[PDB]
Amino acid sequence: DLTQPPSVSVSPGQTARITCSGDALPSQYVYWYQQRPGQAPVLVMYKDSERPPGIPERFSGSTSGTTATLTITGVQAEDEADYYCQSADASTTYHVFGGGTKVT
Amino acid sequence: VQLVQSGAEVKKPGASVIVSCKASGYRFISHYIHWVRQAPGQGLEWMGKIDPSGRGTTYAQKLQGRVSVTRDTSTSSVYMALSGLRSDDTAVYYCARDRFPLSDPYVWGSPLGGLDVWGQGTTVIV
Amino acid sequence: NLCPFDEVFNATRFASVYAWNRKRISNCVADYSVLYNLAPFFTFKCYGVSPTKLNDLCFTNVYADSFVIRGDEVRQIAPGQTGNIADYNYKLPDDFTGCVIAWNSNKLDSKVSGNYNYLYRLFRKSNLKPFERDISTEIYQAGNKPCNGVAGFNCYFPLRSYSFRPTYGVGHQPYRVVVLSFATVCG
Ligand SMILES: *[C@@H]1O[C@H](CO[C@@H]2O[C@@H](C)[C@@H](O)[C@@H](O)[C@@H]2O)[C@@H](O[C@@H]2O[C@H](CO)[C@@H](O)[C@H](O)[C@H]2NC(C)=O)[C@H](O)[C@H]1NC(C)=O
Repeated sequence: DLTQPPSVSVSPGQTARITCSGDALPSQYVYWYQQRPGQAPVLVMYKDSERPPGIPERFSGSTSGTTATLTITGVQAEDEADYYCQSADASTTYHVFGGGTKVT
Repeated sequence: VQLVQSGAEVKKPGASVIVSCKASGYRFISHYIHWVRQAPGQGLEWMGKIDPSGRGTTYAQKLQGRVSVTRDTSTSSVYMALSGLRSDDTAVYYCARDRFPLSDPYVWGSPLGGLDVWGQGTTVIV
Repeated sequence: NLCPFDEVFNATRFASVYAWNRKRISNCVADYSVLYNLAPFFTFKCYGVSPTKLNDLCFTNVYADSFVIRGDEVRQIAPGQTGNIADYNYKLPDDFTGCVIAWNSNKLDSKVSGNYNYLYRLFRKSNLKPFERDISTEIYQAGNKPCNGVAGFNCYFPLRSYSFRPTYGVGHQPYRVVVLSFATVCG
C-alpha cells in the first residue's frame, strides 16, 4: 500500500520534489502519471529512472531506499497537475496507485 | 497506437457494464491491458489486468467477485462485467496498455504496470 | 496460507549481487509446483534435496536470496566454488541444503545503452564468510601507502558495475538468480 502527501505548492523557477513511500517497494518499479484535470493520465516518468519519449528532459526520478521521489527542476506554469505514483504489491499483482498530489 | 473506448452511459444498481476497449495497431498478443477507475475528484485506483493471450486474469483485492473482464481475440477488444453499482462505484473507466513488448512468452518478473497508451475513458453513472 | 514465492520470484527489481535481498519465509504452506513447470531456460539445481520431492517435506526456516549476475557466473553460485562472485560477492556455504534457481534475463536488465545499475564487488581484502553481506563502498587500499580517500592508483574503487547490452553473448547476458535455502514451512 502506497502513501503520498496530498498536495504541494510551488512558485515558478523553484524545485518541486514529489515523493511516494510504500512498504512494499524495496523491490518494485515506480511509475509516475501526470493527470491534468479533465483528461486521461499520461505516463510522465517510469521504471524509477527512465523517461518515455515525448517528455521534456526535466522529469527525473529517484528511489534511494523505500521512498520513490520525482523532482521537477524549474517548474513551469503548465506542470500544474496531479502526480500519482504507482507500484505493484511485492509480487507483481494488485497494482496500487497513490495519494494524488496536486501541484500549484 | 491508439485505444478506442465506449460511450458515456447511465445505469441502475444491478446489471451495469459491458464497457469495451477496441484496440488497434500494436500486436494484440503482446501487452497486458489494465483497467483503472477514478471517482470524480478522487485518486486513481486500479481495478484489473487482462492478458490477451488468455494466460491469466487478476482483479483488485477490494473489488474481488464483483468485476470480471472478458477477452476477445477476434474483434481485438476486451470487456468488463461489473454487477451491483453503488454510489461508490461511480467513476470514469480507463482502459490502458502495459508498455512491455514481450517477445519470448514470459520471463519471470516482467515490469507489469507502466500504463502507457491509456484509452479515452468512459463514464458510469448510477 | 500459501508462502510468498511470487513475492521473491516475480519481484521486478532484483537487487545487485553485492546487496542481495533476503526474504524470510515462515509460518505458511509452500507450494513448489510453480518451480518445476518452468519455461525452457530455467536452471533448477538443488543441493541436498530433489526437485520432485520438495512438496512432502517441512523446513524450519526458508531463505530466498535474489540477485543478478552474468550468465557464465551462475556456475559460481554453487557450493564450494571459487571465482569472483563466489569469493567477493556471494559465498554459498560448503554444506548447502537448498536449491539454486537461475533464468536468462536478456530482457528486463538490458538497455541499449547498457544498464550500469548492477554492481559487483571486484576487489576486497579477504574472501567472504558464507551468507555474509558487505554493502559498504569503502575504498580498498592495494599497495604502498594507504591514504585517506584518494580514488585510483592502488586505492581503487571496489564496486565495478556490469555492462549488460542485449547484443552481448549468451555467457554475458544477466541471469537473474534466486537461491532458496532451507517446522513451519510445509507442503
Ligand atoms: C510469476 O508470475 C507469472 C505470471 O503470472 C502473473 O503474475 C503472477 C504473480 C500470478 O499472480 C499470475 O496470476 C499472473 O498472471 C506466473 O506464471 C503463471 O503461473 C501459473 C501457475 O504456475 C500458470 O497457470 C500461469 O499460466 C502462468 N502465467 C504465465 C504467463 O506463465 C508465475 O506463477 C509466477 N511465479 C511464481 C513463483 O509464482
